[PDB]
Amino acid sequence: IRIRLKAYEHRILDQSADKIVETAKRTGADVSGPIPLPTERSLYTVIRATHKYKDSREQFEMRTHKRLIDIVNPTPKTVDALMKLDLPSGVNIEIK
Amino acid sequence: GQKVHPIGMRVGIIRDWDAKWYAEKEYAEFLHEDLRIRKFIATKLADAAVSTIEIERAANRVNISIHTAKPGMVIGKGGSEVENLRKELNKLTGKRVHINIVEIKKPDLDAKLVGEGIARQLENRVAFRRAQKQAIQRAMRAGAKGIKTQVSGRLNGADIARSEGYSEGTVPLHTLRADIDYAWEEADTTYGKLGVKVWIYRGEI
Amino acid sequence: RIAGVDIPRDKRVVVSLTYIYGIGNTTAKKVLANVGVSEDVRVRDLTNEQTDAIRAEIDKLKVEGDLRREVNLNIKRLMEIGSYRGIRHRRGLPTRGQNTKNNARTRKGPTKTV
Amino acid sequence: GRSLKKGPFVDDHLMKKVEAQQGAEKKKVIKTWSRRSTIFPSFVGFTIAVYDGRKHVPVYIQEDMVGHKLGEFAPTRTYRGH
Amino acid sequence: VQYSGTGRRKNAVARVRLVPGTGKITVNKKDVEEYIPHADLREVINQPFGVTETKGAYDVIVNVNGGGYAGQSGAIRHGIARALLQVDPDFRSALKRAGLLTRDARMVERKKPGLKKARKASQFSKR
Amino acid sequence: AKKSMIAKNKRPAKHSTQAYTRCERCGRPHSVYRKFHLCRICFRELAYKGQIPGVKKASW
Amino acid sequence: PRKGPVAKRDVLPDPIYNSKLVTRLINRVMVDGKRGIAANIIYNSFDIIKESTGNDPLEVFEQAMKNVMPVLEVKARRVGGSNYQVPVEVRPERRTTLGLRWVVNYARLRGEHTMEERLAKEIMDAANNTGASVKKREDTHKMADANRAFAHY
RNA sequence: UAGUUGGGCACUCUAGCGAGACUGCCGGUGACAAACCGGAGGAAGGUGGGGAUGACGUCAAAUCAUCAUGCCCCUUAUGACCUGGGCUACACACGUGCUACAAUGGGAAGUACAACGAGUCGCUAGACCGCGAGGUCAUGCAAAUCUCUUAAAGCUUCUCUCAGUUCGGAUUGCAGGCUGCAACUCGCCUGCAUGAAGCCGGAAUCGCUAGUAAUCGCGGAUCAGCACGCCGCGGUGAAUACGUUC
Ligand SMILES: [K+]
Ligand SMILES: [K+]
Ligand SMILES: [K+]
Ligand SMILES: [K+]
Ligand SMILES: [K+]
Ligand SMILES: [K+]
Ligand SMILES: [K+]
Ligand SMILES: [K+]
Ligand SMILES: [K+]
Ligand SMILES: [K+]
Ligand SMILES: [K+]
Ligand SMILES: [Mg+2]
Ligand SMILES: [Mg+2]
Ligand SMILES: [Mg+2]
Ligand SMILES: [Mg+2]
Ligand SMILES: [Mg+2]
Ligand SMILES: [Mg+2]
Ligand SMILES: [Mg+2]
Ligand SMILES: [Mg+2]
Ligand SMILES: [Mg+2]
Ligand SMILES: [Mg+2]
Ligand SMILES: [Mg+2]
Ligand SMILES: [Mg+2]
Ligand SMILES: [Zn+2]
Repeated sequence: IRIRLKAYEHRILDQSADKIVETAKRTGADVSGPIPLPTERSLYTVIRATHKYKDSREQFEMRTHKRLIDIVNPTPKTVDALMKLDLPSGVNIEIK
Repeated sequence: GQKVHPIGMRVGIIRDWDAKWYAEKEYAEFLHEDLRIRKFIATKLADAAVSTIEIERAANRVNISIHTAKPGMVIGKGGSEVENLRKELNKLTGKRVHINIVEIKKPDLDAKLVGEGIARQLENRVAFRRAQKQAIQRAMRAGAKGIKTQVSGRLNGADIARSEGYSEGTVPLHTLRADIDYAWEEADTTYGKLGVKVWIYRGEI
Repeated sequence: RIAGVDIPRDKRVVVSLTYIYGIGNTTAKKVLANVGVSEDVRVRDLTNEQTDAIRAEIDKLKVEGDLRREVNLNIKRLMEIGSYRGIRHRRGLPTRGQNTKNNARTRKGPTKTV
Repeated sequence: GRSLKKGPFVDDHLMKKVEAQQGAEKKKVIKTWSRRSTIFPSFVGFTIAVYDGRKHVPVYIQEDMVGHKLGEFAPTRTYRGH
Repeated sequence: VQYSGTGRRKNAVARVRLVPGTGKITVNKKDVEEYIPHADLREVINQPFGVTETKGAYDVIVNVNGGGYAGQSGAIRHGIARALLQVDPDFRSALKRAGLLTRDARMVERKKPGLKKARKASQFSKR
Repeated sequence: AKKSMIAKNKRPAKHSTQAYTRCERCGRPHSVYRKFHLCRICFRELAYKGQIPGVKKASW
Repeated sequence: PRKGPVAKRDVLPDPIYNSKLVTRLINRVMVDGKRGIAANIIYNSFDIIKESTGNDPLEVFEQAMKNVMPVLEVKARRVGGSNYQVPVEVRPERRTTLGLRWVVNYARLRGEHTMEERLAKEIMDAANNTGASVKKREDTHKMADANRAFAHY
């Protein structure tokens, strides 16, 4: 089984990743990771003023930190355990 | 010279997003849904001392944490008010909405609440100096390490607009670790808009 | 010489051909490929027979006064029918959509400081 | 230019009007706002009043004019000089 | 037995491996002269051997990528110095006095908003 | 003519190309980010407020 | 600057002639950071020098530098309502800089088709104590001598 | 055939946690201070480089056209709908750029090295068609997996021989590819043809102190289509700073 986790804050992402690994390992399944993936970054530059003044800019960035988890020899209990384990709303989780 | 927004400067350093959810294909739709929800909630609970709306999304659900200094007024008797609000929000959003009220202990230390109070008094034609002075008094007694307030416009209906402010303690806007709340409110008077800006520096992080 | 135009002598054959009106560098390469003559040789070094073969290709082609008459006929056609392009040609202004507020010197001519 | 597979372009209303007048001994002026319409042999021999932004300028079609847009024969803006 | 090292210069990263030999240098499965066709850059790569008096003693295999040829040459030089450190700690003093151990941190300065380049500013007309 | 323009933009377009994007918050036609469906002004305002998830002041 | 003299960045010796001076020459002749073209031109010019003259091109180039490098320059000074030149001895750093600058500029102005040919011709003439570069040095010394009355400044 | 397959993560890399740089240590000067100069060590030394950060205020500076707003004004009209046109005009003046005037170059062939980012009806492999723009079939990828994307300067050969040219690429004619309902006003791009001014620029004036200037490409937002602009990325990569009179 493959679990891809994405979040805007690496701190909560690591918390959720540790929870996933802990529950899987407790269930007895083999776990590889967590594996950091190259964080995506996007940049948006906007004129600071509301009229003219092109030279004065401001730049905002959105970062998506991503973690990869691999479960091997997953026991039947692990599937329900991982589906029951609920992450914070700020973390996006994908399975297989 | 212009100054960065105090909250925007610290978002991602020590302040966290109020919209605590993640989405890729639904990002724009969720953002506009949040904006409509926030606007509707402000209009509906204007009288209630609402400060912060934290929105979370879990599949079709929407969890809305509303901070208030009048939780009883917001909740209503037997939760009637919150239940009616959930029905209205469900209609507006088209999906299940869980609502959680939060008590704003020490309301005097909330920038938006202090600014709203000052704006209400100005609309009632209180002396701007006295309004700001009493706001600072209450904030300091609440225990703010510092506070700063500013009112700008046609003070006392004067033809030439100007800005008058007050402060006490410490408001190190350039200190990034400093936990400084900020808010801007508008008081509508017979002569137009007056802008009320409040900075409240609490214990740093 | 070839089409009534005395192409340069020492230059290489492709370039000397380009000196003919109505023939660009790509066209010169194509005609030399058809005639089988190498492109590196100078026209002075070209033999009489190679020159005659080149002449046949060029005559098969449309160049010089023939091409000039054709293009002038097209431009005259526009001007007579009174197209927007025809009026542009008549008034010496850019015909391909350029802006005339600045630049446009190529069509307009030398600047008149008045 | 206009891709070959697409064929020409001519506004259906304008094309319909010219086709209706085809079976005519003497042609009547056709008032159009369709600058985009391409000229056709059917258009030949007619008088078309093309809108130029403020009024319908008449234009007499001919086999030389064919293959162009109507709007090109109706100048938009007037520039006499300085 | 092989002696490893890592070198970095601009965006270039070079994994260097020294093995005792004749001084042959191969980069990414191609000879040094092929990979770096600039004599100055080849001399730059060989600087560590000059300072350490180990000319021809060791052959080099470098897996390098990122950046251009000049940056990769600097990375190869840095990795070679590090590999020499592994070979003999006593070379550290000579290498340091040559500055080969120092990691050249001169990176491409970021473009600034309102400026055409890192520092170039738009042409300014007073009136 | 802001309200009329906003209503017209909301209505379905007559042709595909006619469709254009406005800042759904203020209706500004120019400089509307598809990712956020906001003008630069509203985007900067809400980003400061921290109501746009993930976005924060950039610096490097 | 106002603060004081600043550090001077160093130059490594030339790969084949093992001379910092040749590296500086490559830098001067370089354009748009095209150091490869610059170095090739310098080496071609040195080959031409060795061919047309049996002497070592490095020695010939050093001879040209000795002939072209000035000794006394003139620095303009505004004295009240009158501005005039003042003689000044040239520090060795600026001496080499001016020598290289003059050589490259006059070489680029030469009439030979290729830059390396122009550079080789200019270098050989300068070594022989003739040409535009030597003329520039003579004019600089002449100006300094003419304004020698102001040496006290 | 390929890092492919097996196998391993050691190296690189990715990204969390840490270490480190603090005048911390040493010599000298200094009013026993602050501090300054030098040295060691170290990847980095004195703010290491860069960004974000912009005090009280100033110019009734800019914005009632982002938004909001007191007052004044119009209310079958200064409101609203539609097609078309204009914002793209053009004797002229100015600003900002792009390309050039060439041999440190143009052209032909071969060969090498990046980074930042974007991708669902979107990025598109591969093949075939077309001289080309592109078209057809079709492949993988919601992506460190596939793609855009073998980057250009560079390097090696061959040719050009100082020529308003094999420099230049405007203008123009023709013939076409796309997007779109639609390319005349008024899109971009391609092929053929044509081949303008321009021979390094008066008074004057601009940017820049190092991975900087210069120069070479690449991605991106806006976006059906359309940048020499803007934002960002990396490649190559200099000269000079005596000094504070002006
Ligand atoms: K125009
Ligand atoms: K202009
Ligand atoms: K838009
Ligand atoms: K690490
Ligand atoms: K307004
Ligand atoms: K108003
Ligand atoms: K101007
Ligand atoms: K431009
Ligand atoms: K060449
Ligand atoms: K058009
Ligand atoms: K585009
Ligand atoms: Mg600008
Ligand atoms: Mg010709
Ligand atoms: Mg145009
Ligand atoms: Mg750069
Ligand atoms: Mg549009
Ligand atoms: Mg600071
Ligand atoms: Mg004004
Ligand atoms: Mg109004
Ligand atoms: Mg209209
Ligand atoms: Mg305009
Ligand atoms: Mg010339
Ligand atoms: Mg500086
Ligand atoms: Zn907006």
